[PDB]
Amino acid sequence: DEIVLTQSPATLSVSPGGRASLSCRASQSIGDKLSWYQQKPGQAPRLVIYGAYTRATDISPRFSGSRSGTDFNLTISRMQSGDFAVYFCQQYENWPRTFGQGTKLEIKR
Amino acid sequence: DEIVLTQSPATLSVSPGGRASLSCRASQSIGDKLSWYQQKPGQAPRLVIYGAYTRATDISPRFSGSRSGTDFNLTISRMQSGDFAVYFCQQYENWPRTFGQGTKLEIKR
Amino acid sequence: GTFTWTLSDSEGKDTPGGYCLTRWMLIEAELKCFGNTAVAKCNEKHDEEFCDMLRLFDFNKQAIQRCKAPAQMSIQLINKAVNALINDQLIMKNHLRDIMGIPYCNYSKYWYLNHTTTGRTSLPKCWLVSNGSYLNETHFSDDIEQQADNMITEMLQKE
Amino acid sequence: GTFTWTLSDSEGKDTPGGYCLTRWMLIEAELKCFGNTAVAKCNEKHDEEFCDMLRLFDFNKQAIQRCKAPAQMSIQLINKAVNALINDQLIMKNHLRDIMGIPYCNYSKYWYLNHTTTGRTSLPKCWLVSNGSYLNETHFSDDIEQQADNMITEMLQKE
Amino acid sequence: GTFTWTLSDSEGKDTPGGYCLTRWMLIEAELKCFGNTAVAKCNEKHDEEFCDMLRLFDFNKQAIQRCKAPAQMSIQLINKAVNALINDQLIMKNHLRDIMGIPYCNYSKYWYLNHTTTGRTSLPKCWLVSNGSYLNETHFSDDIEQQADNMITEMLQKE
Amino acid sequence: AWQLVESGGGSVQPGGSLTLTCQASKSTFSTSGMRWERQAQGKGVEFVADISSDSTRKWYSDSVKGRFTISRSNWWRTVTLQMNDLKPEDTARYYCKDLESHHLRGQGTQVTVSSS
Amino acid sequence: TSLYKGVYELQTLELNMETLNMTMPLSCTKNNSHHYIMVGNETGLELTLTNTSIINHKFCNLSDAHKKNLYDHALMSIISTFHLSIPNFNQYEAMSCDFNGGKISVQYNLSHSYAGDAANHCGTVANGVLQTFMRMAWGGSYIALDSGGCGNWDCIMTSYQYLIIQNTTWEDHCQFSRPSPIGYLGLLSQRTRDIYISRRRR
Amino acid sequence: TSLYKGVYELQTLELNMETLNMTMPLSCTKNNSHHYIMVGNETGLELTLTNTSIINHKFCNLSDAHKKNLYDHALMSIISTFHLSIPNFNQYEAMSCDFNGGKISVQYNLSHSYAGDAANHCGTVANGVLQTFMRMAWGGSYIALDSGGCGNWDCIMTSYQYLIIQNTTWEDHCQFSRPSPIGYLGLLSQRTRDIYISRRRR
Amino acid sequence: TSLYKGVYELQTLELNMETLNMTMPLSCTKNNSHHYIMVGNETGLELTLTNTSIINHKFCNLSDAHKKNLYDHALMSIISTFHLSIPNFNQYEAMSCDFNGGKISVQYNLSHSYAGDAANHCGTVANGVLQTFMRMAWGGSYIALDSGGCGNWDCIMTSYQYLIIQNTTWEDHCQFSRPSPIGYLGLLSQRTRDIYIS
Amino acid sequence: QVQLQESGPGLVKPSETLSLTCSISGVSTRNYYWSWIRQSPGKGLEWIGYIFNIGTTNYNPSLKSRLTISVDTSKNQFSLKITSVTAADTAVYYCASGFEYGDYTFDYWGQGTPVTVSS
Amino acid sequence: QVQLQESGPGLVKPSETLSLTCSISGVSTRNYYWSWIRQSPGKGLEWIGYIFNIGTTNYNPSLKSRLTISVDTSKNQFSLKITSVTAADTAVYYCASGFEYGDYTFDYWGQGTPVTVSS
Ligand SMILES: *[C@@H]1O[C@H](CO)[C@@H](O[C@@H]2O[C@H](CO)[C@@H](O[C@@H]3O[C@H](CO[C@H]4O[C@H](CO[C@H]5O[C@H](CO)[C@@H](O)[C@H](O)[C@@H]5O)[C@@H](O)[C@H](O[C@H]5O[C@H](CO)[C@@H](O)[C@H](O)[C@@H]5O)[C@@H]4O)[C@@H](O)[C@H](O[C@H]4O[C@H](CO)[C@@H](O)[C@H](O)[C@@H]4O[C@H]4O[C@H](CO)[C@@H](O)[C@H](O)[C@@H]4O)[C@@H]3O)[C@H](O)[C@H]2NC(C)=O)[C@H](O)[C@H]1NC(C)=O
Ligand SMILES: *[C@@H]1O[C@H](CO)[C@@H](O[C@@H]2O[C@H](CO)[C@@H](O[C@@H]3O[C@H](CO[C@H]4O[C@H](CO)[C@@H](O)[C@H](O[C@H]5O[C@H](CO)[C@@H](O)[C@H](O)[C@@H]5O)[C@@H]4O)[C@@H](O)[C@H](O[C@H]4O[C@H](CO)[C@@H](O)[C@H](O)[C@@H]4O)[C@@H]3O)[C@H](O)[C@H]2NC(C)=O)[C@H](O)[C@H]1NC(C)=O
Ligand SMILES: *[C@@H]1O[C@H](CO)[C@@H](O[C@@H]2O[C@H](CO)[C@@H](O[C@@H]3O[C@H](CO[C@H]4O[C@H](CO)[C@@H](O)[C@H](O[C@H]5O[C@H](CO)[C@@H](O)[C@H](O)[C@@H]5O)[C@@H]4O)[C@@H](O)[C@H](O[C@H]4O[C@H](CO)[C@@H](O)[C@H](O)[C@@H]4O)[C@@H]3O)[C@H](O)[C@H]2NC(C)=O)[C@H](O)[C@H]1NC(C)=O
Ligand SMILES: *[C@@H]1O[C@H](CO)[C@@H](O[C@@H]2O[C@H](CO)[C@@H](O[C@@H]3O[C@H](CO[C@H]4O[C@H](CO[C@H]5O[C@H](CO)[C@@H](O)[C@H](O)[C@@H]5O)[C@@H](O)[C@H](O)[C@@H]4O)[C@@H](O)[C@H](O[C@H]4O[C@H](CO)[C@@H](O)[C@H](O)[C@@H]4O)[C@@H]3O)[C@H](O)[C@H]2NC(C)=O)[C@H](O)[C@H]1NC(C)=O
Ligand SMILES: *[C@@H]1O[C@H](CO)[C@@H](O)[C@H](O)[C@H]1NC(C)=O
Ligand SMILES: *[C@@H]1O[C@H](CO)[C@@H](O)[C@H](O)[C@H]1NC(C)=O
Ligand SMILES: *[C@@H]1O[C@H](CO)[C@@H](O)[C@H](O)[C@H]1NC(C)=O
Ligand SMILES: *[C@@H]1O[C@H](CO)[C@@H](O)[C@H](O)[C@H]1NC(C)=O
Ligand SMILES: *[C@@H]1O[C@H](CO)[C@@H](O)[C@H](O)[C@H]1NC(C)=O
Ligand SMILES: *[C@@H]1O[C@H](CO)[C@@H](O)[C@H](O)[C@H]1NC(C)=O
Repeated sequence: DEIVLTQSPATLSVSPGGRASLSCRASQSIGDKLSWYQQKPGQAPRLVIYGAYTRATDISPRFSGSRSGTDFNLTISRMQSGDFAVYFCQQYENWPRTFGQGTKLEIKR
Repeated sequence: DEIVLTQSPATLSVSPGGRASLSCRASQSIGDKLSWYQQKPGQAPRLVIYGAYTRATDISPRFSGSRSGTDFNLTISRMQSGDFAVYFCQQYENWPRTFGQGTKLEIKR
Repeated sequence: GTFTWTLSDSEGKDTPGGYCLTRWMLIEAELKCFGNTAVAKCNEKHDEEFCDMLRLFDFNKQAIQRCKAPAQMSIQLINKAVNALINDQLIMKNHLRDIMGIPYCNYSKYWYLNHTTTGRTSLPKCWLVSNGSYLNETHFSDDIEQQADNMITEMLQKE
Repeated sequence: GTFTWTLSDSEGKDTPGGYCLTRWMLIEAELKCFGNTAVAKCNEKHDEEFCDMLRLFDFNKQAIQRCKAPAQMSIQLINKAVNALINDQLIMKNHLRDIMGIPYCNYSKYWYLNHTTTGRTSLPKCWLVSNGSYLNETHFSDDIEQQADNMITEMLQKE
Repeated sequence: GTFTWTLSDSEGKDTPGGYCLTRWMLIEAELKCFGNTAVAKCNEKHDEEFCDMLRLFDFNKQAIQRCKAPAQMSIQLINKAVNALINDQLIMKNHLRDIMGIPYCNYSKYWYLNHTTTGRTSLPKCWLVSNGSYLNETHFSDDIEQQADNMITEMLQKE
Repeated sequence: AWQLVESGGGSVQPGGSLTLTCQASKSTFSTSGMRWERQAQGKGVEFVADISSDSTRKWYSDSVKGRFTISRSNWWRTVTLQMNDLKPEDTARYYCKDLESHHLRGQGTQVTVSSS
Repeated sequence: TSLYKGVYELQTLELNMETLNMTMPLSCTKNNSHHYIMVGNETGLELTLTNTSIINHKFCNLSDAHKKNLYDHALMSIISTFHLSIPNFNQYEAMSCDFNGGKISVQYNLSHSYAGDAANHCGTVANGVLQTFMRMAWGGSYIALDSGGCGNWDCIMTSYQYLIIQNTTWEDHCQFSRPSPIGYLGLLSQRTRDIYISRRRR
Repeated sequence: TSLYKGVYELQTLELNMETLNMTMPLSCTKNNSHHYIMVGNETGLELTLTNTSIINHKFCNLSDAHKKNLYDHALMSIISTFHLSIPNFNQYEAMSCDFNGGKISVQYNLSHSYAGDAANHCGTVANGVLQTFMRMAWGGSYIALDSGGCGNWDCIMTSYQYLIIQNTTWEDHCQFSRPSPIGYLGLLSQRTRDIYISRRRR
Repeated sequence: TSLYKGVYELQTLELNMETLNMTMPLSCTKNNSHHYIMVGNETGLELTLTNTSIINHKFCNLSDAHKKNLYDHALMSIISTFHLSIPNFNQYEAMSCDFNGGKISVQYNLSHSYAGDAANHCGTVANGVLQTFMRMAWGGSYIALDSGGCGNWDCIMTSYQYLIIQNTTWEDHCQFSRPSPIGYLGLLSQRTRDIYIS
Repeated sequence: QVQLQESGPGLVKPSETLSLTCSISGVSTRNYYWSWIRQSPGKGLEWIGYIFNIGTTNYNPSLKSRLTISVDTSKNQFSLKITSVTAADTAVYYCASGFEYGDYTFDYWGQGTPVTVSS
Repeated sequence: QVQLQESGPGLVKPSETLSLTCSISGVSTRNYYWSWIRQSPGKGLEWIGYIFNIGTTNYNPSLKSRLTISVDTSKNQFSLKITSVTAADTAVYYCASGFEYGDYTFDYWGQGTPVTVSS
């Protein structure tokens, strides 16, 4: 099926060294089989969070996640370096895997 | 079957606590298969340096040798006690196992 | 010295004996589990680095998974078992290799023989690392072959 | 060899199955060297006099080839190599003997049983020595009897 | 006997190199005895809490009249023989097991195998005890199987 | 951690009877030895007093040859100095160090001797 | 009982650790407190965990007790071993004694006012007393435990305020656990140097 | 991948030593200096060999800070193990501490009596600090520390004038090397209590 | 050697512990008062145990050994380990040194307080020195009884007064026992982990 | 570590086959869950369908179905064969796999090259 | 250590047989390179020959040849057998061997005894 999701509407701008509250809502009882991937302008996507809470290889301890049954939430303790980029939330319970629309983390003026 | 053994003809008397330069020149292809023997007045000779210049069992650390392909030199750093005796050099690369005339270590008056 | 932790005897895959680690414990790898016979060599102590690391990972499993949360960095309990988990002399031996330039064990990537068709994973030894990255997998080919032939020696016991 | 120090370099001339010594390292003996499981037993035991002394010989050979010792005697080198090389408790274990007691071991000479039809050998135990010179070969006859029988047990593994 | 308090055998059955325990030291018990492979193995492996317990039982039994015979509670005697009788590492290890819930043996209960054919016994391993009383033979039956299998291997030595 | 803190000094007139103290930690006090040192301004430290484990030999340096007493006490884990007959030379910063590498020298106590 | 492998039959033994009476102390716990160390068979120590105080505080005299070598001083090396093995003991006023009168009485101070640290932080005077208390009276120590297994091993703070030592004699104690000497040996084995030069073979 | 003997195949696995953060420390190095000991997931240490200095006073106070508990006290144990692990220090004038203010920052005055640059006598606060720094941080100690080699390892010379400790929080550490607990465990394992290790250890 | 079991033949070997020269020291004994810590093949140490003293001043400048650039420090790092390994060492007046002049010579006044192992406690510059310094001479140890009782055994002493560490290059000693590093290694692993003063 | 590079025929017109060529280096070609994913501006990302060993080759169930993705188990280089290319099919494709065994990781990720429908 | 002793016929007549008897004490016979050496005034030493086990018994190639050195493996004692004694044969004889196995050491040297040609 589709398993739609809207996450943040268009962009969650965060000032440097702030706090991020990226989200991803599931329309079905997905449970925990969810992951988060990031994509920069240039380069290619690389995963950051997999499983539900598990941290990925060579990723800072700042990145984390939350599970509310349907309303997943990805959080950043404090922005640093050039981590302003696009993020995707991925579901892998049912076979027809579908990715998120994509939310851009702009830079505060 | 001869292998000329010229070992410091006559004598090489040294002052007490001095330095000796006993030699044994090889006229044929010997390489590094040369051993030295030391004989006191009476008793039987005992080896001093085997192999090429390595100190053998027992033997004071003062004794040492050098290799130059054909010119083999036995060196005494700091003589002591009644080390004055006769010395021989022996070849064992081939199988005549010949011995040399030798050299007597006299005592300075 | 000696007389340290045996093992937790986890019930991971299907057996009472045997222990292994989850994906997050490993890096750039999936979940991997060895046979009970393979880890039995670590239950009886030896100077293999991997066995101590399993002990190091074993303590974390016991002290977190089924332990309350005194989250003030919990540095206190390790000093009690410092001589127990990690072999005191083996780590010092690795320190000597560090300054000699010898390929030394830095508690990282491990090499082990896997027998497709059975699952007889030899016990992983330490992939020694030199100044220029790890060894290129050919500097110790004879060492690997010893384990491979040693498996045939262990085959006789099995059959 | 003993699986210590410089990986695949604990060989005299060519022996790939173990460690081969040289006469200049021995006294009143020429080309006496072992191999196969005779030397590999050290890791299993790692608490016997010969293995500890052998490690120092390995430490000497590979510390003379490199480290570019400029006649400094490298006494600074052994300052933190006693733990990894020799069993500091083993010499302490010997410390309980020589004080007006049983014949002791000063790492002078060793004995072993040799099979003069195929080339089998056994790891040695140092000849116990007392004030009155070495023993007369009959004080510990039972010690060699078990060792001699142990060879037959290992022969079953070969068969 | 460099460090360990060597067990002086009780003649008991005859003189097989073994210790005999009396009725007045075991609760709900009668006379038993041990022989070869029981006290001899104590001098090799000191995991056995029984062997360490035996040394305390043996020493105090001799201590009433042997090394000294005071009426001063003999506190000063063993104050300078603490390490010989038992290994501090082992008893500290049980505490490390107590802290984090993994079952530990508090030097009270022991278990062993004993067949009715020849009457040979097994070196009685300490029975691990948790908060909910002792284990009921089900949580560690695998170790019992290992000893039973290990007994068969020892039978090969006899044969 | 928990270095050998020392206190008890001060500015006093000559001929007084002043007492010093020094605590310890790490449960290594009945076997490890201890020392005492004074660092007069313009020169480094110098040996003053030393005592190892239970009191067996507790003499002092030749520059002092006995003017105070050192008597450690396993239980209460402290050492005290009772001094008399002050002389201007003793004016310096004292130290309380242990032989074994288990602690570090105290912060320092300054004693001044002067009639005025 | 059950038979394993047919030929082999399992049997169990229980060591009545009572022969070790005139040589080493024996530690036990009765029901919930009053941990006792027994020596001499006629008297014993009395380690109790109670809120109320006993001693009149301060003036803990030591040199006054040096006259007696044994015979009500034999059960002092245990106390000396107990005190000398406490980690991180700093202040003298964290304990009081009443040795005068022919009886031994030692009272410990479990940080009567915890407001000094305002929490269970470390560095308190009586932070290792509870650590060594478990070792001395192992007995399956479940008195100072808050259920479960691993709990706050180091730097423990318990509701009890004082540990009191006395010289009780006999009321048939050691109910919850049997007497145990292993606890005493561990502390004594970590605070002494000794040798056992080879007497018998090897 | 490369088959060995054909019947058997080689496989590789790597262990991530970040799960061992709530039970033991972990050590990583960024590059050329500036090593770390990460404990838990909140705090951290700093081991920087720099030509600059941060301390302005030649004093070191520890007990006073401890009584007020100005620090978390978890990182202090690492400093205590690091300090006493130094062999043959004997010169506390070089050492300086600034525990006051809530931030831990000690510093060592390294071989300023031309003991490391002009000539490597290495008998005065020159090798002991660096020798511990070798074991504390494994971190491929051949460039990040200016190791040198087998050239009198008891005399390790460096051009860095001071060693500085701080209380840095978060800047995405562990670049050159993965975090490792072995560096800290070894110094602590050698320390333990260093009293007997007697009996029958093998 | 003798034939045992017929099938197997007994053999013996002897290791020449003389190549262990430029990596660690080697110790021996000449006869009943001498112990030479052989190092390299250009220098060495001697330990004369004689009733006659050599030191004339009760001063030891340990700093001058390192603060004056005297005879090569290859000899150093062995002298330090000696006095650090002494247990219960608190007697420094007996000790003395003559580092001045590049002629390092350390001397100890062994049990000059009437000797006799005191009455009960032997820890008076008597048991700590000889027991530890004998371990350097580990090969062979029998000089006296100790009356250790039912506990430890650390009161084996002799009537000698002075123990000295000269800077002799000696004249090819080590006749009674061959050089070996076991003696020095035992010293290094025992109590040599801290230099306060010692 | 696994390094992945892919190339494709950027010159594309509607209703013809398209075949990228993902390169696998320094690693085997069996027991690996190789996957195809594309990114199209104006839409999110879709999981084209993995290829595992030589058997199961699930192709995006019910979305496109016909994808015909084969694996060349001779030199470790697989490809793709799309059918009925449409205007919306323009996107940037990638090849990827998990931690040497798995389905929910997609760590080892390809470089990525674009394809455009032009005439 | 290996101890060797020798006794010989000091009385000798020109052009007759001559036989020594070197003694081996506390050591076996097989796997040892027993050798004969003699010293004559006015000339250096010469290696007379070696006897090894029972086979190879090389006798001083091209110098004397006829030496007929034999070994008696019954009491650990070997002997010599000269032929056609000449005036130059007046010398002092020695028997020696290597480190229990070898052919280039001649370490354990016996006492020896002088022999003179007399009539
Ligand atoms: C320091 O080391 C510690 C070691 O413990 C690190 O923390 C550990 O991190 C791992 C990451 O893999 C966690 O495992 C995973 O946990 C999630 C659940 O996450 C929640 O619960 C965690 C534990 O809490 C339990 O108990 C409380 C009550 O006490 C309950 O309320 C919970 O529901 C749980 O039951 C908790 O730790 C989590 O916190 C997260 O966020 C914080 C804040 O950022 C981080 O600090 C934490 O580290 C952590 O990231 C969170 O609150 C599980 O869902 C996972 O399940 C997988 O593993 C199971 C075995 O444990 C297995 O049975 C499951 O089937 C599942 O495995 C399968 O499925 C997965 C996806 O479904 C696949 O990915 C997988 O491959 C497999 O196919 C997983 O167990 C540990 O719980 C966590 N431990 C603790 C004590 O926190 C810490 O990160 C390290 N820090 C540093 C800086 O290095
Ligand atoms: C190692 O660890 C093991 C277990 O972890 C320890 O084993 C324990 O040993 C102690 C002492 O040997 C045991 O306590 C004894 O228990 C018996 C059994 O009696 C039972 O039945 C009674 C009714 O007939 C019952 O009353 C008992 O107690 C219950 O009731 C009381 C109230 O009265 C209540 O407080 C309890 O909680 C119980 O609910 C018990 O259920 C008992 O008869 C013994 O009596 C003692 O007290 C009397 C008083 O007169 C005295 O005369 C006796 O001599 C004895 O002192 C004693 O209480 C305990 O049961 C064992 N644990 C288990 C699980 O079996 C072992 O001791 C540890 N090692 C060491 C060295 O200690
Ligand atoms: C035991 O010994 C082994 C072998 O020495 C250790 O293995 C090493 O582990 C560390 C940590 O995992 C590795 O460092 C990491 O490498 C990654 C990979 O990045 C690669 O690609 C980069 C380009 O994209 C490249 O720049 C990297 O470095 C090269 O280039 C720089 C210049 O830029 C140069 O200075 C280097 O010398 C290299 O030539 C590298 O090739 C790297 O990305 C990591 O840095 C950051 O990565 C992400 C980026 O966002 C960030 O989030 C992370 O937090 C991290 O900070 C990191 O540097 C190292 O490569 C391994 N060794 C080898 C030979 O590969 C092992 O760690 C040891 N054990 C323990 C316990 O430490
Ligand atoms: C702390 O431990 C010490 C142990 O060191 C305990 O002190 C020991 O006590 C025993 C006796 O209690 C002394 O030896 C014996 O003394 C006997 C005289 O007393 C009576 O003992 C027996 C009573 O016990 C019987 O009944 C109980 C049940 O009630 C049974 O469990 C037990 O097995 C008995 O069956 C009876 O025999 C009788 O009533 C006696 O009058 C002697 O008779 C006895 O002789 C024995 O000698 C041999 C060695 O034991 C034995 O093999 C023979 O068979 C023979 O029977 C023996 O001398 C110890 O001397 C004494 N120890 C020391 C060091 O002196 C102490 O009680 C304990 N404290 C506590 C509080 O438990
Ligand atoms: C380190 O080891 C490598 C072997 O991989 C060698 O080539 C190099 O010379 C060594 N030294 C340095 C400084 O890299
Ligand atoms: C010497 O050794 C013998 C045994 O070889 C022994 O009987 C004797 O007591 C020892 N001591 C002396 C002085 O002989
Ligand atoms: C001494 O040992 C030797 C070994 O060769 C033996 O022949 C001799 O009989 C022994 N003598 C005594 C008295 O034990
Ligand atoms: C009591 O014992 C049981 C074992 O039966 C154990 O699971 C539990 O943790 C222990 N503690 C409590 C408070 O029940
Ligand atoms: C343990 O086994 C006994 C029988 O031996 C049984 O009565 C008891 O219920 C069992 N307990 C558990 C927890 O299995
Ligand atoms: C339990 O504690 C109370 C203190 O309120 C004490 O009176 C009682 O005797 C204790 N129970 C015992 C020792 O069994």
